[PDB]
Amino acid sequence: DSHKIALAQSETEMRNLSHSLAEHATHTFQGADVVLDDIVSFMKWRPHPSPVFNERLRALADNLPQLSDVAILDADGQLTYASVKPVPALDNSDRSYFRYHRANDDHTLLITGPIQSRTSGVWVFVVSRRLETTDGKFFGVVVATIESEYFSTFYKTFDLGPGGSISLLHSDGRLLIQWPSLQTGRDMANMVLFQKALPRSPDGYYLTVSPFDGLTKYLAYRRVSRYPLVVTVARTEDSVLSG
Repeated sequence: DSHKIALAQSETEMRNLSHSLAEHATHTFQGADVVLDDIVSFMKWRPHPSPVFNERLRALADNLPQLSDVAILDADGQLTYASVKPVPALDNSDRSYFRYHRANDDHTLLITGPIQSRTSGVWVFVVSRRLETTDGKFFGVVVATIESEYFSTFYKTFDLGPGGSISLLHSDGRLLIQWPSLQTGRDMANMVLFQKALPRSPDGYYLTVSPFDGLTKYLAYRRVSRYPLVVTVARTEDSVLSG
């Protein structure tokens, strides 16, 4: 079959494409990790900068295309600095990421979402790091909002036919972004991807039904190296229809 050779190369392109998408995720989060880390350090020996720092944060944010904004919370969960202004110095100690860093001494970029951003009102995912004093006791929290448009914009650069689709998901089924629908936040754990494929392995290729448009397509997926994320690429196969 001609149709067989062509399906095999298509599977090959999909499997590579998933590999590229996974790295892009890795590199993008890494980028962000590095920046939050500059901040862990500043805070460490500057543990009370002046209102100038808000400008520094605003500069920093406008320079990371993947982070919409950045903020600091002190050791009581109170927002002390931000790239936004005015600066909403509210109490956010209820927030899970805050609770998590206060309880655990570790350096993981934490990914949390979806939540309704206390700086912009938009439903977003967010990334965060524990602040520490030179003694390394808890000192609060840098959090930054993941700019989801950064991913969808990259995702649309790919020629996938009508029906083409890319998603970025959390290892646990939470959807961070999906192209072209633009959905985000929803819980996709019932997908086959999470019920059977990921438990069996960490990619990667099979036939399935899109939950976004109901179409049948081949899907390739791959765990994102170094963060609990998964990427998926899908395309309708092609036929006829109708009747």
